Amino acid sequence: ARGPKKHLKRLAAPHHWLLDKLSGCYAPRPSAGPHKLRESLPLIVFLRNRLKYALNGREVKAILMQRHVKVDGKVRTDTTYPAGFMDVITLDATNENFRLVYDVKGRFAVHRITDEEASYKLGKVKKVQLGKKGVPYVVTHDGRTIRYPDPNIKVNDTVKIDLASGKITDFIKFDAGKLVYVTGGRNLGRIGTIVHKERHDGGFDLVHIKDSLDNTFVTRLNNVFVIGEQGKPYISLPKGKGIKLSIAEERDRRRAQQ
Amino acid sequence: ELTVQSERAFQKQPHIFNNPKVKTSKRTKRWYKNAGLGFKTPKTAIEGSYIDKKCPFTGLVSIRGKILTGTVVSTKMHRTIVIRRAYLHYIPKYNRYEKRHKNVPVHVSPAFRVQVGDIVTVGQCRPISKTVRFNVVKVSAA
RNA sequence: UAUCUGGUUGAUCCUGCCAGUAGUCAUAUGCUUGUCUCAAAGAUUAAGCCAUGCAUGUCUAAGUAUAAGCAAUUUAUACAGUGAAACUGCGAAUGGCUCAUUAAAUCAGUUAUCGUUUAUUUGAUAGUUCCUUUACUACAUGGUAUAACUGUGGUAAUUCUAGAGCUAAUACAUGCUUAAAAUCUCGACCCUUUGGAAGAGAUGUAUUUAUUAGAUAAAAAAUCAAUGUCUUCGGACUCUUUGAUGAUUCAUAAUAACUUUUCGAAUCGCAUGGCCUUGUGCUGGCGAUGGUUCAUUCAAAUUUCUGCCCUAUCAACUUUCGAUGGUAGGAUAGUGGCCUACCAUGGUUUCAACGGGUAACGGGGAAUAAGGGUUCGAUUCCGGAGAGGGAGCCUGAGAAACGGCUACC
RNA sequence: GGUCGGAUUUCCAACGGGGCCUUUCCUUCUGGCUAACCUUGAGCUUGGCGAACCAGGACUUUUACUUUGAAAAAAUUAGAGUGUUCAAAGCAGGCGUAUUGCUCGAAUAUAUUAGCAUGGAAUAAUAGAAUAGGACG
RNA sequence: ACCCACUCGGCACCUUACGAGAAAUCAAAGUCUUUGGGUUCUGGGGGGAGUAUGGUCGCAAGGCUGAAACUUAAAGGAAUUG
RNA sequence: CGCCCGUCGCUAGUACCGAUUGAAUGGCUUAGUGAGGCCUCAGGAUCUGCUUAGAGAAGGGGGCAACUCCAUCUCAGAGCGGAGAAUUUGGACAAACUUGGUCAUUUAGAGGAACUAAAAGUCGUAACAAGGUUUCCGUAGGUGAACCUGCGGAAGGAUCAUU
RNA sequence: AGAUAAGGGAAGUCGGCAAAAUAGAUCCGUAACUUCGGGAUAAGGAUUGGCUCUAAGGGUCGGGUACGAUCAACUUAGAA
RNA sequence: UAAGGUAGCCAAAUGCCUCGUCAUCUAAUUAGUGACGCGCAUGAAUGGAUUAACGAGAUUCCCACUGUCCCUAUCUACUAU
Ligand SMILES: [Mg+2]
Ligand SMILES: [Mg+2]
Ligand SMILES: [Mg+2]
Ligand SMILES: [Mg+2]
Ligand SMILES: [Mg+2]
Ligand SMILES: [Mg+2]
Ligand SMILES: [Mg+2]
Ligand SMILES: [Mg+2]
Ligand SMILES: [Mg+2]
Ligand SMILES: [Mg+2]
Ligand SMILES: [Mg+2]
Ligand SMILES: [Mg+2]
Ligand SMILES: [Mg+2]
Ligand SMILES: [Mg+2]
Ligand SMILES: [Mg+2]
Ligand SMILES: [Mg+2]
Ligand SMILES: [Mg+2]
Ligand SMILES: [Mg+2]
Ligand SMILES: [Mg+2]
Ligand SMILES: [Mg+2]
Ligand SMILES: [Mg+2]
Ligand SMILES: [Mg+2]
Ligand SMILES: [Mg+2]
Ligand SMILES: [Mg+2]
Ligand SMILES: [Mg+2]
Ligand SMILES: [Mg+2]
Ligand SMILES: [Mg+2]
Ligand SMILES: [Mg+2]
Ligand SMILES: [Mg+2]
Ligand SMILES: [Mg+2]
Ligand SMILES: [Mg+2]
Ligand SMILES: [Mg+2]
Ligand SMILES: [Mg+2]
Ligand SMILES: [Mg+2]
Ligand SMILES: [Mg+2]
Ligand SMILES: [Mg+2]
Ligand SMILES: [Mg+2]
Ligand SMILES: [Mg+2]
Ligand SMILES: [Mg+2]
Ligand SMILES: [Mg+2]
Ligand SMILES: [Mg+2]
Ligand SMILES: [Mg+2]
Repeated sequence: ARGPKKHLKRLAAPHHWLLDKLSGCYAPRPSAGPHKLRESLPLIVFLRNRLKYALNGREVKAILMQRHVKVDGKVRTDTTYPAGFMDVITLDATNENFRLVYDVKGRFAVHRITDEEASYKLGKVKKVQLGKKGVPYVVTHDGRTIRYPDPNIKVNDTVKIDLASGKITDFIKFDAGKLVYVTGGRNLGRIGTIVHKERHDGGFDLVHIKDSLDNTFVTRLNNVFVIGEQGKPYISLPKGKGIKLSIAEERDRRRAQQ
Repeated sequence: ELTVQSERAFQKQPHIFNNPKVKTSKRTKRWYKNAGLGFKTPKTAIEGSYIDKKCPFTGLVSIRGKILTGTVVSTKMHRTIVIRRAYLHYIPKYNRYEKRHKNVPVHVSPAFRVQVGDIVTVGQCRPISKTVRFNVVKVSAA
C-alpha cells in the first residue's frame, strides 16, 4: 500500500533460505539488485546461516564494511545484496571461492570452486534486442546487458561471461542433447539432458528432461538453464549432481554411511 | 454495414497514406495483419473497405491471453454481440453438478457476419469498452 | 477412537422431541491453587472519548563550518583534527494498530499489459552544445541571494515570528572548452552537354507531427525508359542489408522540420606518480556523488476465467443528468462512458437479476469429525480498507498521507 | 542359492505394455538428419523410403469425464530423522587423536473447484453425404 | 346368444408370506443398512396458528401465500389385559 | 363416582388492532444555499537587471584664458524587461447546512379483540360406549355457552354379509 | 370606490367575514383512499427576458430498355 | 306483550340529566376528533350501516398569507364644502 514495502516478516520469506521460524519477527529483505528476491540469497544469510562465519548482522556488517567479501569481482558492501543463481563469491581472505548453485532439495549449496572456475559465470539470455543507434544487445538472467553479441545468440541460450570484463567468451545453444540445470519449481536442482521441447504457441513452452538414471520429467522453459552438452559440463557440479534420490534410497544411503 | 464514411469524422487507418501524386494499383493502401494462433485473416477483411479500429486484423488491437468459445444470443448492438458460455459447476457435498452460464459481450468486426445460434471463438484483448474485453476471431457455424 | 442412556403407558412396540453424555487455540464466572517449560490477552458492548510521557529522523575520507565550540596541529597563511547549529540531500508513503465500511465488491488460485508509471539498486549507455558558432566569451572555471550566526523587538501563549547586517553549496539561476571522416542540401564560377565545380550550412540525445524501410515458398526468359557500377559500353553482373514475437503501425534506423527547449559533470575525498622544450608546463590512479536513455530489480495500476452467507412477506431491474454500445475528441501514466459532443436502443434476470439483511474484511486456516459433513475464522502470515465523519490538496518516484496541511460538521 | 538370513540367471506361469498382420489412414507438403539404408568392400564397405532429430506449412467436429505432470507462499495438518533430561516443542545436531578439525541434515505427502499441458477413448452428449450447390482426382 | 381353451387391457376379489412393516395390515405399503431405475410435491415435538401482519385474487363470503412473541414434556400412532 | 368442552367472572403475563395527519433515532435523497482548496481569466503591492537620460556641483587630463574631454554627490524623466504577494472572473470537485420526501428500527396510546396460564369460581354437558340426536369434513345461517340445523360428502361406523 | 404599510401574523371575530397570498407555460415529482374509472393542477420544487448562433422536422421537379436542382413553412430542443 | 329493538350505530343534525366519563388536540377548549352506551326518546326501503368521487352545503384543526387585530397612519378619485 501507498508505495514499496521495505520489511519482510519471517514465515513470509522463501523457505529455501532455511530461516528458523523463531528468533525474530523479521527476515532480511533483499535489496533491489540483479535477481528477484524470491530466487536470491542475501549475503547475511549466506555468511551467517550457511557458513557460520558470523553470528549477527552486526558481525556481517563488520565483515562487509572492510571490503573483505566480493561477489562477481565487485566488493558489494551491502548486507542485503541479492546473490542469485551462479553468482560467484570470492573471499580473498581464506582464498575461498563459492558459486551459488542449488542442491537437489531446492536450496543453495556451499559449492567451493577453484579460481579458474571463479573467473567466469554463465548467463541465460532473456531477450535480444536492438538498442539505440542500432546496437544489438542481450539481457542475461542477472540483468547484465552485453552489447555486440554474436548474431547466432538467440533467446534461451547460455553465454559464458569473462567476469573481469563483461565480455562473452563463448555460448551454448538450446536444442536436444544439452545438459541443463533446472532453476524453478518442483524439480528445482535436477540436471537432465533435454530430449525434446514442445511449443504450445501462446504461453509456457514445455521441455522434457531426463536425468542420468533415465527418470524423465517436464519443465517450463522459464526454469531451465543450459550448462553445456551431455557429459562434460561447463561448470563444476555440486555433490549428487542433481539425481533427486527418493526418500527410500536416501535413508538407505544414510544407513550405509553412518 | 453499407457505407464506411457514415460518421462525421473521416474513417481511415492511421499512418496508412496513399500518395495522390502517384497512380498505382491496390486501390487504397489497406493495412492488415494476421492475429496469430493459427487464426485466418478473412479475404473479406483483406479486400473490404471497412475500417473498424478495434478489428483484430485491420485495427490497432492485439489478441493475447484467453481464448474462449460461446454461442451468439444477441446481435442488437453495433459491432458488438453477446455470447453465452455454459459450464458445469461442481458441488462437493452432493458429489454432482449444476448448469451455470455467463454472458460475455464481445466485439465483432465487419469481416464476420454472425447470427443468433452461431458458435464463435473469441480472443482476449485490451479493454474495448466498459464491458467488452474480447474480440471475435473465428465464427464456426452457419 | 463407526457405542448411547432416562422420561408419554396399568403394561407393550413405535413416531417424536425434552433431558442426559463427550469436546472446544469459545468466552465469562465461582471455588481452589505447590513446582518446571511455553504462552494468548479492551476483538465482541463504544471505528466511544482521551490527561500526561514517548513512538522518525539521519553522515562519511568523500555537498556546504571563521561556532565569537572543544582541542591540539606545530604538516601547513586559504582550509585541511573533532564538531553543536543551520542550509542541502534522502527518509518520514515502511512499520505498527484496528475491522467500521464492504456481498462479484474485497479476496483466492489463474492470466495479461502487443494497454501503462516505476525513486532505488544492478548492467550498459552522450567526442556532435563556443550560435553570423574570425572577439560574441572565464574555461587553469562565471553570477546572485539566503539560512545558521550578530544585533534590535513583539505579544498571555504555540515547533509563532518581523525589521537590519554578513556569509557558503552537489542551493538556485547561467555557461564554454575534443577528433576526424562520410552523407545531404544549397551552391559560386568554368560552361559543356558525359556536363563538372571552389565555397557555405546542416547532420548527438530528448519532445511533437508526418512519411519511408523494417522483406523474403520457387525456377527462367521478352523487349523497351535510360546504357547503371567497367568495358573488349558485347553487356559478364553478380555483390545487393533486413532482427525478434503466436501476432503489431514492434525494436531500431532514415528524411522534413517542430520545442516557450531536456540532457550532454563549473561537484567532492585519498594517492600523489611519469615525460621533458623545468613551466605550478603536459600527462596520470583508486573511488564518491550526479546525470540522459534502455534493460533489470523493488513495486504499483488496471485486467482474463471460475468461485461468496441468508432472504421472493424483494420479480422485474438499468437508462431524467451514463444505463449498453458506436464514431470523434478531451483527460489519464496508460486501456476504457473515465468525461464531453453526436448517434443507436441497447444491457441483466427463475441457471435468482435488482433490492433487503448480515450480531459479514476475504483467504491461508480453527474446532468437532468412521466416511460424508456442520460451525467458526476481529486476531501472530498474505491481500484489502481506515486514522472522529465527509471532502479537497501540497510535496514527492511513490500519499487523496492524516504521529502532512486546508475547509465544514 | 551356483553368496554366506543376502542375490542371479537359461526356466515352466500370472500380471500389466508396445509393435505388426488379418478389407483396419492410426493427416500430409516444402526442406534438410536420410534413418533403421536394396545399401556387402573379403567376413565392418563406395550408393535405399524425412521425423525416430527438427523447422516452417495446409488443414485441422466440438466437449464432458478420467490418468499423469506442471503450478497451487510460508506457518498450520499428517509425517521422516533427531535425548528439548521425558514431553508439548524446536530444527537441531553428531563424530574425532577434541592439540589443527571432519560430517549428516533442515525430507516427503496433502493442498478442493477453476485455469494449463499430456495419455486414454469405454461411458453421456454433439456434427456430418439426402430438393446431393457430397468426397476422392 | 351360450360352452371350452387361450390372449391383451381393465374394475376388483380369495389364499399365503419369500418379503415388508411399529403394528393394524400390504402382490404393493415387496425387490430399502446386501441402503442409488427416472422425477415432482410435502413434513421436522406439541400448542400459539393456518392466527397476526404484508401482498395478490374475489362483488362479497372468503381463497392462495404466511410468521413471531409466548408457552409446554410430553401430545400422538398401532396393538395388549382389564 | 372415569375423562372432558366452551361462554361468563377474578388475577397475572405475552403479542395484535387502534383515533392521535403519534413520537424518537438512523440511513438515503430531491430542491435551495453553499465553505474550502485545485484549474483558469485577470490583477498588480512590492523587489530587481539592463539601456539610457538631463540638470546643478566635486576631482582629474588637455587649447592653458574663456574653453574642451573622462570620471564622482544630487534629483527628475523615459523605456526594454524579469520575479511577483494580496485581491479577482469563470469552471470542475464538492464538504456542510436548511426544508421536504422516502425507507428501516424501537416507542407512547383511551379503548377493542385474542391467546396462555393460574385458580377445587358460575352456567350447562358438546366429545370419548350407539356418550344417550353415530361422529367428522366443506359451506351457509342461527342461538347464553359449549353447540344446533340445512345441502353435499367421508368411515377415521355402530354395517366388509341376502344369487 | 381604489390602494399601501415597519415588527408580529388571526392574539381579531359567532366564525379568517373582508383582504392578502397562489396563479400561465415547460420539466421533475406526486400520498392515503378507491366503485380501479379516479384522487391529480394532489402535495411539492426548478425554469422563463433580450441578442448571436446550432440542430432536427417539408413540398415540387428531375433518371437506359445513390443523388441533384428549386421553392417555403412556424414548431421543438440545445448552446454561448 | 301481537311482538318485546335483531344486525348494526350513538351524547350523532337524534342524549333530558350534560359543559356525560376516558383519551387526543391547546398554555388554557361548553368547540373538534376517537372511544364507552340501561340509548329521557338510535335502529333497519319511516330504510340501517358504510362509502370513492362530487358540493357557492355545515363544522374543527394545520401550513402559507395577510391592517382581522396589537395600533393606527398616509395617499388618490368622486362626494360632502
Ligand atoms: Mg533489506
Ligand atoms: Mg400418550
Ligand atoms: Mg408411570
Ligand atoms: Mg442435548
Ligand atoms: Mg465487530
Ligand atoms: Mg502498513
Ligand atoms: Mg545506474
Ligand atoms: Mg477514445
Ligand atoms: Mg464510447
Ligand atoms: Mg462489519
Ligand atoms: Mg494485515
Ligand atoms: Mg491511509
Ligand atoms: Mg476514536
Ligand atoms: Mg486524509
Ligand atoms: Mg496518532
Ligand atoms: Mg476442461
Ligand atoms: Mg382380465
Ligand atoms: Mg374395468
Ligand atoms: Mg424436529
Ligand atoms: Mg413442529
Ligand atoms: Mg389408539
Ligand atoms: Mg356442574
Ligand atoms: Mg362442570
Ligand atoms: Mg353432538
Ligand atoms: Mg353428551
Ligand atoms: Mg352425540
Ligand atoms: Mg362417535
Ligand atoms: Mg336450530
Ligand atoms: Mg388423526
Ligand atoms: Mg404590516
Ligand atoms: Mg382567529
Ligand atoms: Mg380567537
Ligand atoms: Mg376575543
Ligand atoms: Mg369561539
Ligand atoms: Mg373570502
Ligand atoms: Mg385529496
Ligand atoms: Mg341492541
Ligand atoms: Mg347515544
Ligand atoms: Mg378555536
Ligand atoms: Mg363523538
Ligand atoms: Mg326513525
Ligand atoms: Mg353547495
